[PDB]
Amino acid sequence: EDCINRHNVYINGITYTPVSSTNEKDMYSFLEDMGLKAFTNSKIRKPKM
Amino acid sequence: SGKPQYMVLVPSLLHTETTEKGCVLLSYLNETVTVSASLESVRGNRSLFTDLEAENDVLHCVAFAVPKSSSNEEVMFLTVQVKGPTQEFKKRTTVMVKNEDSLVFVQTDKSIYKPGQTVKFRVVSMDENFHPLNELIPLVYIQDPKGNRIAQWQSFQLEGGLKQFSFPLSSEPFQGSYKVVVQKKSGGRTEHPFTVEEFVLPKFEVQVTVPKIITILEEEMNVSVCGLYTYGKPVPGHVTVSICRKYSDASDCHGEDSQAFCEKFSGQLNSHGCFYQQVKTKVFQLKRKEYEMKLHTEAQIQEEGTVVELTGRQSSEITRTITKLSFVKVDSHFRQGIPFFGQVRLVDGKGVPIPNKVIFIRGNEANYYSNATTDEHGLVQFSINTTNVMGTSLTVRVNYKDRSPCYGYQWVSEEHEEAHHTAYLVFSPSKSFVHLEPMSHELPCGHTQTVQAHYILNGGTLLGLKKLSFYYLIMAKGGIVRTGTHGLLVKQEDMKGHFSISIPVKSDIAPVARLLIYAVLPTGDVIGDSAKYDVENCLANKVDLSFSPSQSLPASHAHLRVTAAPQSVCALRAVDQSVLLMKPDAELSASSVYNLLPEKDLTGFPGPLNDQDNEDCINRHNVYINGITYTPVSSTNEKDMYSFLEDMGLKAFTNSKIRKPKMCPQLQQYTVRKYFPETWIWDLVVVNSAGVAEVGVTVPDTITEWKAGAFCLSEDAGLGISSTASLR
Amino acid sequence: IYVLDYLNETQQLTPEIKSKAIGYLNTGYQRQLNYKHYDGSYSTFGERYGRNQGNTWLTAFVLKTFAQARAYIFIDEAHITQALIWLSQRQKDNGCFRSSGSLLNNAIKGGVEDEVTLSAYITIALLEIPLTVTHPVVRNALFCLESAWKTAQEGDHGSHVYTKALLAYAFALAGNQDKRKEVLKSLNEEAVKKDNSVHWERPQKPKAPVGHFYEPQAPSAEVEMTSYVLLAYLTAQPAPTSEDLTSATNIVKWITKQQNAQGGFSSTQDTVVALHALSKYGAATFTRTGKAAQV
Amino acid sequence: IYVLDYLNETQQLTPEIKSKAIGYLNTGYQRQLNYKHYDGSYSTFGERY
Ligand SMILES: *[C@@H]1O[C@H](CO)[C@@H](O[C@@H]2O[C@H](CO)[C@@H](O[C@@H]3O[C@H](CO)[C@@H](O)[C@H](O)[C@@H]3O)[C@H](O)[C@H]2NC(C)=O)[C@H](O)[C@H]1NC(C)=O
Ligand SMILES: *[C@@H]1O[C@H](CO)[C@@H](O[C@@H]2O[C@H](CO)[C@@H](O[C@@H]3O[C@H](CO)[C@@H](O)[C@H](O)[C@@H]3O)[C@H](O)[C@H]2NC(C)=O)[C@H](O)[C@H]1NC(C)=O
Ligand SMILES: *[C@@H]1O[C@H](CO)[C@@H](O)[C@H](O)[C@H]1NC(C)=O
Ligand SMILES: *[C@@H]1O[C@H](CO)[C@@H](O)[C@H](O)[C@H]1NC(C)=O
Ligand SMILES: *[C@@H]1O[C@H](CO)[C@@H](O)[C@H](O)[C@H]1NC(C)=O
Ligand SMILES: *[C@@H]1O[C@H](CO)[C@@H](O)[C@H](O)[C@H]1NC(C)=O
Ligand SMILES: *[C@@H]1O[C@H](CO)[C@@H](O)[C@H](O)[C@H]1NC(C)=O
Repeated sequence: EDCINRHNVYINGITYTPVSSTNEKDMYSFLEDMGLKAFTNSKIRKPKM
Repeated sequence: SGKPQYMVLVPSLLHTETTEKGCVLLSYLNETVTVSASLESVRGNRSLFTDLEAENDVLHCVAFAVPKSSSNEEVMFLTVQVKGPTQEFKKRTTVMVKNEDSLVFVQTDKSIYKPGQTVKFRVVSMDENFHPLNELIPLVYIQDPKGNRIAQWQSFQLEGGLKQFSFPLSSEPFQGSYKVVVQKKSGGRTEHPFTVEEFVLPKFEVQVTVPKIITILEEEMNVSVCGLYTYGKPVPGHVTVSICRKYSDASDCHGEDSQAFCEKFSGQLNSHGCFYQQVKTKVFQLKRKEYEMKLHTEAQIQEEGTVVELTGRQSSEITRTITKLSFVKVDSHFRQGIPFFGQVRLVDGKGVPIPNKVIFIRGNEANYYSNATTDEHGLVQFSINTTNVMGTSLTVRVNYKDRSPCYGYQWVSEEHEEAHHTAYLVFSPSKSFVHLEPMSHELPCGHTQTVQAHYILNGGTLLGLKKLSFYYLIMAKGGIVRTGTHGLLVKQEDMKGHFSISIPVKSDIAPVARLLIYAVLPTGDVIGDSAKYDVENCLANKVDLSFSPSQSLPASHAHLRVTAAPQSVCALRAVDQSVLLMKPDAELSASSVYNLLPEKDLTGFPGPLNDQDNEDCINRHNVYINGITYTPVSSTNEKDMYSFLEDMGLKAFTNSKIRKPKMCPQLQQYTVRKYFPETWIWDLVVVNSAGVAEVGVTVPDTITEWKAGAFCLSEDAGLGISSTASLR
Repeated sequence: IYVLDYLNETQQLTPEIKSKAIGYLNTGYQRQLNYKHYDGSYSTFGERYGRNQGNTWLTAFVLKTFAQARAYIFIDEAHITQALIWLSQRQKDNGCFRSSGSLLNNAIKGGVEDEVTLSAYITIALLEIPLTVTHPVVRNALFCLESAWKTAQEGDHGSHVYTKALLAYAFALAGNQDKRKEVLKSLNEEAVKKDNSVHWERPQKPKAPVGHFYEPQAPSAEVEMTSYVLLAYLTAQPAPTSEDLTSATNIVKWITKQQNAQGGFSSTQDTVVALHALSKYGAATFTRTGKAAQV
Repeated sequence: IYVLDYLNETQQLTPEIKSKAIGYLNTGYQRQLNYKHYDGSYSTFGERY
C-alpha cells in the first residue's frame, strides 16, 4: 500500500518536476529470480508508489 | 570581498522628441566605472550615445533625450557597456521607440447650437508630462455631416498651449450632429462632436431618485421626483412617472412592442417640497426572463404645458448574484517562509457592508480551513503561515459550492458570488526575500505615505559586508518618476523582517503608481517586489475659481477670481447654463485628461519585441533523483524577479541571477436689455504672481445655472482643471 | 535565384524562362512564409501551432536567399528585419550565436554544426546585406570570429579547412584585408592542388571511425567551401587584384568540372554558394561590353 | 486592388500601407492559384483532385 505520491512531487531546489516509475534491481526481485518467496517486515521491496 | 555589481534599468517603450529617464546602480571594488548606453537603429545606421561616470553604491538616474525618427514606430538595439579599470561588461536588447502623438483635445463654448449662432471652440495640445507645448498643427476644421465639411483652417501654430477659433453658423444650416476634427502631423486625427438644431431654453430640470441598483430579492422600491428651477427653487405642477421593465415576451418586430411592463404614477407637484412614492415590484416579475429597468419620468410644468422627460436608472441591476462578498487587500503572491495576511471585504447587492456574519475561508494546497465573521465593516484579516507547495488557492464563501435555490432548472436567475483567488510563490535561490505590505488602494495626492516592508533574510550576507542595501523606484506614465534608496546595518546572521518606507505623493504620478523595491546582497544576489497605488486623479498645478458673489438684478459689477501658478494663462468658460441645463458637456475633467493619455500604465513588453532568452540549460541525462524512484522533467510556474520587472513595464541589464534558471527544451525529436445667453464669458486671462481677478458683467433676464469652467496652463506647473462656479 | 544570377551574368537568358522562374520564386517564397514563426524565425513546420521554437541556421539561409530575391523580385523588408533581430536576440555578449537545433536532416546544412561555423555563416549572411561593420551585431560577431580564428590558428587543428575558409570570407567582407590575407595564406598552405586547378577537401579523410557511405552526418561540403574561398578571394574594397583572380580561376575550373549531369551539384548548399561565386566571378571577369581584346 | 486604385487616384496613399497591401496581394494571388484547374479554369476547390 505504500504510496509516497505527494500532491506535487515536493521536488525542492531550482525547479519542480513530476513523478515516474523506476527501473532497477531490488532484493525482492533477487529472491524472485532466485525462485523462492519470503515473508519479512524489513524494507525488501522498493517503495513503489 | 564579493563579486562586483552593476545594474541598469530602463523602460521598454521609449518616446521620442522628449526626455526619458533611466537609472543605474553601481557598487563593490574597482569603482572607477564608466557606463555608456548606445541606442542604435539597426536597419540603416542610427546611433544615440550616452555616457556617465559611476561610483560605489549609488543609484543615479540620467535623463536621455530622443528626437523624432524617420518612421513612426520602430525597434532599436540598446547596448549598455560597463567599463571598470579591471572589468568589462556588455549587454543589449531590443527597445521599442515610438514617434508618439501628442494628446490634443477640443472644448466648445456650447454643446448644442441654434441657427445663426457662432460656434466658438478651443484646441489644446500636450505631452506626457502636462507641461504646455507649442506646436505647428497642420489641420483643424469644422465639418458638415454629409461630408460637406463646413469650415477649414490650415497650418496654425500654438503658442500659449492653446488656440481659440470661431465660425458663424448661418440662418438655414443643415440640422443634425456636426463635428470638429483636428489632424496632427503624425497623421493622427481627433474628433469632437457637437450638434446643431432648434430648441427652447428650459428653466427647470427634473431630478428623480430610485435605487441605482435594484436586485432580485426586492419586494418594493422607493421612488421620488423633485424639480430644480431658476436658482433651484421649487416648481409647482404635475408629474407622470413611468417606471418600467423593458424587453418582454413579445417578439419585438413590426407588430410587437418591445416595451415590457410599465407603471404610470400621477403626482401633483406641490408648492413646497417634492413628490415621493413607494412602488411594488411584484408586477415587474423581477425573475429569470424579463429584462432591465428604464424609468422615464415626465414632469409637466403648469402655466406653460411644458413637458420634459428624463431617463433614469435604466441599469438597475437585477443581479442573479446576491450576497456578493468581496476582497480588498488580497496579495497576488506569497513565499514558502512567511505568514501572508489577506484582507477581505464582504458586501451584498447595492454595496452596503454586512456586519457580524459567519464566513468560511478555504486554503487549498495549504490545508487551511477556517471560519471567520463579517465585522462592522465586513472586513476580515486572515493570515496563513506559508511553508507549502508552489501554488496556493484561496476561496471564501458564506454559502457553499452550489447555488442554494434551484440552480440547474434552466429557468432561474439566483446566484451567490464566491471569492476566488490564486497566488504563486516567488523564486528565491538565496532563500531570502522581501515582501511589501502595501496600502494597495485609492492613494491620495499632495500627501505623504508610508508603505511597510518585510525582509526575511535566510542568513543574509554570507560573507559580504555589514551594511546591506535596498533601492526603490516609484515609476509612472509608462516611464519612471521618483527614485531613492535605503540601507541597514544587517543583523549578524538572522532574517530581520520589519522596516518602513516613506514617499511623497505631491504629483507627477499617473493614476497608477507602480512602486518596486529591490535589495542587493554583495554575493551577486538580489531580491525585490512590487506594489500598486491607484493615485487619485489630481493635477500638479493647483487651481481654483471663486467669484465676487451671486446677486440678482443685472448689476454688471460681478467678479470672477482664479488662483493658479504665479505666471500663467487661464481659459475661462462661464456659460449661461440653459443649454447646459438641457444637454451636458463632453467629459471635461481631470479623469478625461488622464484617460486621453497614451498607455496610462505600461505592463508587459509591447507586441513586436518578444523577449531576451538565455542559454543556461540544466537538463541532466535524467533528473537525478535518488530515493523512491527517478523523476522526469517539467517546467515550473512561479513568479520571478524578471517577471516583476516585466509586469512593471521596464527592462534591465545585470549579471546576477534574475531570471529563473529555465532549461532548454528536449532536443530529441522525430430696466433691462437682454444680452447674448447660453454662454457668459469665453476668454483667456493672464495670471500674475498673485492670482488673477476679472470683473465680469452681470447680464439680464438670464436665470439658469452659470457653470464656470477653469482650464489653466503654465509652462512650469502644467495644466489645471477647476470647478464650475454657477453664479446664479 | 542563383541560377537566375548565373544566367544573367553569363547573358544566356531568355524572357520565357525568366517569367517561369519568377513564378517559381513567388510560389516558393510564399510556401516558405507558410513555415515561419510569429516572432519572425523559421523552422521545419512552425505555423498552425506554437509548440515549437525556430532554428537559427534556417533563418540565416532564408535571410540570404530573401536578400538575393529582393535583388531580382520584390519582397517585404519586414521579414528580413524580423529575422535579423531574432538572430541578434539569439547572440551572446562574448560567445556567438547558439545552435537552436530544430532541424530534420543535416544534409541540407553544408556545415559541421559547430557554434563557430554557425556564427560565421550567420555573420556572412548578415554582411551580405549591406550592413556597416560598426553595427553592433557584426561587431560582436567579428569578435567571435577573431577569437575563434586565433584559437584555431595557434592550435594544430581547428578543422583545418571549413572554418578557416568561412572565416576568410567573413574577414573579406568586413574589410580586414590583413586578416584576410593571413587566414588565406594559412588555407593556401594546406593545398589540394591538381594538374590545372586547386581545391580543398575535409581533413583529407576523417580521422575517427567514419564512412560506410551516403555522407552520414558529413555531406562532404567540398564544393561549397571551395566556392566560399572563391567568394573570399573575389572580395576587396577598391576592386580585386590579379593574383586572387588567378587562384580564383583555378578553383573555378575545379568547380565547373565538378558539376553534375543531372543538374546542380551534390546538394543544395553547394549548388547555391557555388553558383553565387561563379556569378560574382562573371560580374568581375566576364563583361558584355568589353569586346575588343587584342593579345 | 481596387482599394489601392482608389487611394492612388485620390493621392491618399503612403508607402507603408502600400507594401502591406502588396504582401496581401501576393498571398491571396497564390492562394487563388491553389484552386485553379489543370486547363486554366477555376472552381471552389479544384486542385488536389
Ligand atoms: C543582370 O544584372 C545586371 C547587374 O549586373 C543588370 O544590369 C546591367 O548591369 C550592368 C552592370 O552589372 C550595367 O552596366 C552599366 O553600363 C554603364 C554604361 O551604360 C556603365 O557606366 C556602368 O558602370 C555599368 O557597367 C547595365 O547597364 C545593366 N543593364 C542592362 C545591361 O540592361 C541587368 O539588367 C540584369 N539582367 C536582366 C534584368 O535581364
Ligand atoms: C497611380 O496610377 C497612375 C496611373 O493613373 C500611375 O502612373 C501615373 O500616371 C499619371 C497620369 O495619370 C502620370 O502623370 C503624368 O505626368 C506627365 C508629366 O510629368 C504627363 O505628361 C502625363 O500626361 C501624365 O499626366 C504619372 O507620372 C504616373 N506616375 C505617378 C503618378 O507617379 C502611378 O504610378 C500610380 N502610383 C502608384 C501606383 O503608386
Ligand atoms: C549614417 O546615417 C546618416 C543619416 O543621414 C548618413 O548621412 C550617414 O552617411 C550614415 N553613415 C555614417 C557613417 O554616418
Ligand atoms: C577587481 O575585481 C577583481 C574581481 O574579483 C578582484 O579580484 C580584484 O582584486 C580587483 N582589482 C584589481 C584587478 O585591480
Ligand atoms: C423608502 O421610503 C420609506 C418611507 O416611505 C422609508 O421608511 C425607507 O427607509 C425608504 N428606503 C428604503 C425602503 O430603502
Ligand atoms: C465556524 O467555527 C466557529 C468556531 O471557531 C463556530 O462558532 C461557527 O459556528 C462555525 N461556523 C458555523 C456556520 O457554525
Ligand atoms: C506558522 O505555523 C507553522 C506550522 O508549520 C510554524 O512552523 C510557524 O512557526 C508558524 N509561524 C511562526 C511565525 O512561528
